Amino acid sequence: KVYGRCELAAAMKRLGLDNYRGYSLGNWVCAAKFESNFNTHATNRNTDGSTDYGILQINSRWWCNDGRTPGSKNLCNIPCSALLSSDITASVNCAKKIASGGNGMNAWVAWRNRCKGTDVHAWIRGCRL
Repeated sequence: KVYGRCELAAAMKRLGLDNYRGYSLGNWVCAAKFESNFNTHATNRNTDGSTDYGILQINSRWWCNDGRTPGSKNLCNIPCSALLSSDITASVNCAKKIASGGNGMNAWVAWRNRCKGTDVHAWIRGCRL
């Protein structure tokens, strides 16, 4: 799914991902952009064998179970494929769980590198929020 800026933003809004842990929506939208160019079905494989899933490219070594990762866990208690869908609630509910752990949204290297310290409103400017 190729979500629009305002489409995706509207979704992320109703799923209460605004000020979630005191982070404005544009933070989420931007992170989705630079992490998976809004493609709810992107997957980037990694060195240790781990694979990143969905909208907010959530990794299999600790957040999901794909049953292919010769390593560790599943803190989000959800099978990876659940994250690869047009309905980003699985990814957005799991996301809430990652952001609850100290680093907050620092986990999203792409957020951090291109969105911590930017005009985030910039991404929700124009929408029917």
